[PDB]
Amino acid sequence: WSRNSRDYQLTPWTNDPVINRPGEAFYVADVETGKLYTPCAALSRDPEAMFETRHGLGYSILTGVADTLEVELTQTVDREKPVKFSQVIVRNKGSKSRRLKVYAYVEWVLGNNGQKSAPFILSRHDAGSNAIFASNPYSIDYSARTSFLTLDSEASGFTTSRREFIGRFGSAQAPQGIVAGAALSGTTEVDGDPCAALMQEIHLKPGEERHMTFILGDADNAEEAEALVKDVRQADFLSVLEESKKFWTGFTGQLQVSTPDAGFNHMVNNWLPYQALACRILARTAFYQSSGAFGFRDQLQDTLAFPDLARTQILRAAGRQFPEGDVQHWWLPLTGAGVRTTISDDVVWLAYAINQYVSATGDAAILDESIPFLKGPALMPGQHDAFFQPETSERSATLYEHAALALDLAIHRTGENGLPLILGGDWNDGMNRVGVGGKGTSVWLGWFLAGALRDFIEIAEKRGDTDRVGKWASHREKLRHVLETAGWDGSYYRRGYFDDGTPLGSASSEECQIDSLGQSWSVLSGEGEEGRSRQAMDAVMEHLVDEKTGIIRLFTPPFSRASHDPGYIKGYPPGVRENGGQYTHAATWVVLALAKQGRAQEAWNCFKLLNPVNHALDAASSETYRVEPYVVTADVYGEGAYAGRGGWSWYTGSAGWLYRAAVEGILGITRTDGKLHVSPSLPEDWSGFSIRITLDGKARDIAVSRKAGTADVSVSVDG
Repeated sequence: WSRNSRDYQLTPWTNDPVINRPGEAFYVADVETGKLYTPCAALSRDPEAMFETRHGLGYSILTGVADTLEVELTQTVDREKPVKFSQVIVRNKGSKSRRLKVYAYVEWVLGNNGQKSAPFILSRHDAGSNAIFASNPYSIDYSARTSFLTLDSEASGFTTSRREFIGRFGSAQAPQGIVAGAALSGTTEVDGDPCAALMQEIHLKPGEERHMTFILGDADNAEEAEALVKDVRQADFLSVLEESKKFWTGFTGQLQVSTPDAGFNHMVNNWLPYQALACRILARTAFYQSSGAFGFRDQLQDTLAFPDLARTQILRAAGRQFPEGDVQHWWLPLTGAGVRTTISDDVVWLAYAINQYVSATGDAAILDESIPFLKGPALMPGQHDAFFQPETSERSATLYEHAALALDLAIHRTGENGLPLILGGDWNDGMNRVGVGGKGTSVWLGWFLAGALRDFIEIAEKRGDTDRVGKWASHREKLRHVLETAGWDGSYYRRGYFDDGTPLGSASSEECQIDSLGQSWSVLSGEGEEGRSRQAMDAVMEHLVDEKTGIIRLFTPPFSRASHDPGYIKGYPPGVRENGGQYTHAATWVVLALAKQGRAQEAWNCFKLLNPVNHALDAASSETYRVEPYVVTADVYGEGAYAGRGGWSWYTGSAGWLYRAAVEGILGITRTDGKLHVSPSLPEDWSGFSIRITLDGKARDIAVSRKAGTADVSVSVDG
C-alpha cells in the first residue's frame, strides 16, 4: 500500500487462508533444462527442494535450494521513502556454466478492489530508465499516483498483460509465458488485466553469485516519480538494510530482560514492541483486517505502552473534537473526513490518556495547547452515525478545555439509574442496540468514568475551577454509591441493563451470565471494596478454569438466541470473536488485575495462557492453533469443532496491552513520577532476572535477586 490501506493498495489483498495466490512472484527459470526454481515455497511444486524463510525485525530473507542452485531473496523498505527493495541472489553451487532468465512479476490493482479498475489502469515503459509505470486515473481520490518497477541493471524483456505472461491454461507455478517461449513482447495497449514483468539473461559460472535489486514503490506526479526512481536506482541496498536493522535494534534495544523463561524473553524483548509499532501505528493492516484509517481509542491506546509518541497522539486526537463535546470515532489521515457516532466511551478515553501521560512524564505544560474545534452538520434521532466532512473552525481551546467538554458531555449522557448510558454501545461494539433511544446503562463504563474522575478532581483542584470540581465530585460520589448499590449481582459485578430493565451479565439470564470487564476494572480503576473485588476475581475463575484449551472466556454462555437483542453480536457463531470466546484485549486487564491485587502466582499462570509461545502451537501436533506463534492474536475460539483455533492475528489491540502487562504486572517496572519504581513479585519457579532500560540515554542494569536489591547498588523496594 502507498498512502492508506485498502484505498491505494498496489498488489491484490486476497485474505484466502486456503489458496492465497501470490500477488507478485520471482522466478529464476532455467534455459536449457527448463526447470523452474523459485525462492518462494508457494510457487514451487518440486518435492525435493528445501526452503528457508527468515522473518527478522524489519526484513525477510527467503532462500530456496533445489538442484544445487541456491536462490536467496531479501525484502525490506526504505525509510522516509515510498519504495520497496527486493534483492535477488542467485548462488550457483553446481559444476558447469548455467544459463538463467530471472523474472519479476507483479499484479497492479490500485485502489480498494480489482474488477473495478481492471480496465482503467495505464501502463508505460521507459527506455533510458528500465521501468514500468502504472497509474489508475479512474480512482476517486487517488487518480494522480504512479507506481513503478525498476531494476539495477539493463532488463532485456518486459510485459504488461496477464494474458501474455500467465496466459490461459496456466497458474502461478507454471505461467506458460515463462516456459513456452523465449520472447516477452512489450505490450503497452490497454487490455482486461494489467500487470508488469521484467527479464534478465545471466551466464553464470560454477562458484559465482549475481546480485540484483528489484525496485517497487510509488509517488504522485510523473516527474516526481521519475526523480524518485533515478535517486533509488543510483542508491545502494546493503546500506538501506543496515539502516533498517539499526533502527529496529535501537528501538527494541531500549528495554532488555533476562528472565529464565525461554519463551517469555523471545516475545517481550523483540516481537511485542515491533508488532505494536509496525502493525498499529505504522501500518494499520494485517492478513485478516485492513483498515488504514485512524481510530480514536485505537490510536489513543496504541502509544501508551511507551514517550513523545504518546504526546503526539494525544494532540492529534484531541484536535478532533466537536464543540458540542463528542469526538470522531473514526477519521481518515489525509482528507480528515470521519464519522460522528453515538458511542459513549470514546469521550472518556482522552481523559484517561491525559491522566496517564501527566502521571508518567509529568509535563504539566502539555495542558496548554491551543487546538481548534470542528464543525459538523449535527445529528438526527434517526441514525447512529454519519460521514459528512469536518471543517476547521476559528474557535480554539486548550487540552484542559477539551477534557472538560468531554467529561461534561459524558455526565450529561446519564440515565435515570445514575449509571451512564451506552446509546450505540460501549467498548464492545457488538453490544449495540441496548441503548439507542432508551435507558441502557453499563457497569464497565461507570467504573471507567469514576476512574477518570478520581484524577480530574485533583487536577481541577490544582487548576482552580471550584464550580466544576464541586459538580464532578458530587457526581463521582453519586456514581460510586450507585455502583455499590445497583450493579452488584451477589458474587460478582453485572454488566449492564437493557432498555426493558432486564439485567445483563447476571445469573438470572440464560445468556451472558458472567462478564469479565466489570470484574477486572473494579480493581483497575482503583475503587471498590477489597472483599467484593476478591470475590469478583474468584468468580472470574468460572470461565478461566478451562485449562484444557488454555483460553480466558469473556462470556460463559455465548449468545445463541435473541432473547433481548443485545445488538449485532448475536450473529457471531457461538465462541467466535467477542461472542463467548477468548478476547486477548480483555484478558490482559484480567492479568493486570490479578497481578496488582497481590496474587502473583495466579497472575503468572494466567499470563502463560496468553503468550502465543508455550500456547497450543508448541508441539508438532498442535494443528488446532493454526496461526503463527511469534505474534499475539486478537481472539481464540472457544466452542464447537474449532475450539482452540486462533484467528485474526497481527492487527490486534492486545499488542501494547500485553506488553504493558509483562512490564508492570510481572516485572513491576513503573515510571510513577519520572523515577523508576521497582516492586516485583517473582513466581516460585523463578529465581531472579535482570532488566536493562535506557531512559534519557541512561542504561541502568537493574538486577533483582530472589528477595530484592539492585546490581549497581543495594537499594530497598520502590527505588
